[PDB]
Amino acid sequence: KKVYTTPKKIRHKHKKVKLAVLNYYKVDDEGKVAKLRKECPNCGPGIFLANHGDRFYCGKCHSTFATQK
Amino acid sequence: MLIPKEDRKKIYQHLFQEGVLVAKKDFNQPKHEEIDTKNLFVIKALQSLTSKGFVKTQFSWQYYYYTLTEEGVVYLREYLNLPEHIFPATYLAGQS
Amino acid sequence: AELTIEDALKVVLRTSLVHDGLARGLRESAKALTRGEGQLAVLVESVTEEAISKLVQGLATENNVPLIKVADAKQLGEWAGLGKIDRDGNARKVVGASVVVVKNWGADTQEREILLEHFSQQ
Amino acid sequence: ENVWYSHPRKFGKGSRQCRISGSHSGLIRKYGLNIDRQSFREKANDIGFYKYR
Amino acid sequence: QEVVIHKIRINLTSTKVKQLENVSANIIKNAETFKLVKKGPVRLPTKVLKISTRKTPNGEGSKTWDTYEMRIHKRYIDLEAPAHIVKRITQITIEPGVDVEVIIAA
Ligand SMILES: [Mg+2]
Ligand SMILES: [Zn+2]
Repeated sequence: KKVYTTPKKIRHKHKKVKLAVLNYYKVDDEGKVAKLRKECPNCGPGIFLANHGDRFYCGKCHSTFATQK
Repeated sequence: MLIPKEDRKKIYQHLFQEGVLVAKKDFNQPKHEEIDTKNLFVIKALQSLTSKGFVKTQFSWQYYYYTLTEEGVVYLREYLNLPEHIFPATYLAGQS
Repeated sequence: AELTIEDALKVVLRTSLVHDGLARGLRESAKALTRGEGQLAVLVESVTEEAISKLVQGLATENNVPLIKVADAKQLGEWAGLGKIDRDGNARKVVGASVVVVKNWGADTQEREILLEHFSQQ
Repeated sequence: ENVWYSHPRKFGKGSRQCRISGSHSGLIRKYGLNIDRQSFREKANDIGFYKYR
Repeated sequence: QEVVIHKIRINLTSTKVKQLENVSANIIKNAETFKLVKKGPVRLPTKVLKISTRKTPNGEGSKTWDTYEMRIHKRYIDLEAPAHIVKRITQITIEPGVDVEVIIAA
């Protein structure tokens, strides 16, 4: 065979930067709950939005929002 | 191998009804016959099985053939649940 | 000692894990508790910052309360099943079971229903 | 899982595989065999094809 | 009571000749016992299938060739006979290899 090329730069799959208890939602009293951000309009509650500078997208429906909140 | 675990459970379930599996040697295929998953993922699953005991494998004419052994039937019961007196193809359903 | 020491709740989690009807994790419990799926709720005691404990309290009290104490999470994960093979017996690598919510049930009657009745009716 | 993992291979050499080996070289498609002539040449007597004249 | 003649054509197509000719003889002998008006065992042209192929794998050495071919023997036995007598002649007179088949619709 002929020799291989070798530019240099290699790109690996990102490790993701995992995190737990992360870090939305709150409770002031104890019993009741006080949701932060919002839940999904399309799917049922339990799934939450993603808050950026006037841009949102969900996870269960890959990336399907548009309107602000 | 990096399988969304729901799709894997469907393949196991579909394996246990039949007791048999006729997969192609066709990667890049969008969806498998009968099962609603990619063919490649079924072959990865039946590759993963063959190694840790089970599952008698052939590769003739671009068609893999996988039958479940006695220990293969035991582990598929462990993954799903179904206790005893069940389908596979170890014995007949009624009269056929 | 013939009487069970809260061992009719772990038996539900085994049968739920066996029949494929567990909503283990933080978010799956919330989705289970919202619509008609999650019937029995399981929240961890030892929780840092009190966050995940307070969440399930609210999800329980949102419509129908299905909650109970739970024995330090790690014991439920070992009791249910979190580890492939693990030698001949025991020797499972320890896992925190997190928040869990029961779907399906499957098995009927026995001590599990007796513990659910006493905690609910007061 | 990645999006672009497929050129449009409806036709030509790259689409037409054989039933047996998976080859794109000397492929009998006549009478819809879909067999590389060398495997055909092996099994021809099995598939009903005999040398008469 | 019925005696409703649908006009049924029988298709006999196969590789082997000595079976096919014996099968074709068996149906007409059944027609002679059941005594029906029928056109005899019609014999259509034999579609010979010619796969031309070089003998080699490598394409090296001399350029030799093998006409791997298949004989086919397409025959017909047209019946001017009812539906029920055809149901009888389908049940009996079945040999291995030869492709027995019924058109049934004139
Ligand atoms: Mg290179
Ligand atoms: Zn969405």
